[PDB]
Amino acid sequence: SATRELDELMASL
Amino acid sequence: ELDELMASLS
Amino acid sequence: TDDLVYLNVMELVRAVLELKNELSQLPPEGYVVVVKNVGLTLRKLIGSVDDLLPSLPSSSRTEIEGTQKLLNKDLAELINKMRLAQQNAVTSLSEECKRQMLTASHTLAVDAKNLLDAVDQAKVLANLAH
Repeated sequence: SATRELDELMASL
Repeated sequence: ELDELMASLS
Repeated sequence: TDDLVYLNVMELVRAVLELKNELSQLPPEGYVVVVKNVGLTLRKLIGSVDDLLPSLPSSSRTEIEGTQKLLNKDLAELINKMRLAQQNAVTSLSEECKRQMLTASHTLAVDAKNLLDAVDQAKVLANLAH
């Protein structure tokens, strides 16, 4: 789970 | 070694 | 030692300290890469934690996922401060925006630490129930 909302957070970069 | 880096923060 | 969670927590605090003394040496465009780093070492941390979760009391896993969500949030705030420091380079709000960026990353590290304690402490209450 946790990674998911993070990778999403990451994309915006 | 974490406590070391930990204080380096400040 | 053999504790990965501990290590990534240390890698990540390292990544935070680098960032600290390297905005000084970097141009606005580069701030993206450094945060990208902090983000990536963080994913490694959050990942190796996500691996432990199965083997331990749900009573922990609540508060643990709490500090995890907390970190993602912490990153987001760092990212936003970074965006603001880019746009505001070459304006009087340049320095303040950078100051904010550092604080965002600072508490990011702090919460990484608290993640560790929550894990160490939950690892224990696990071992003694068993």
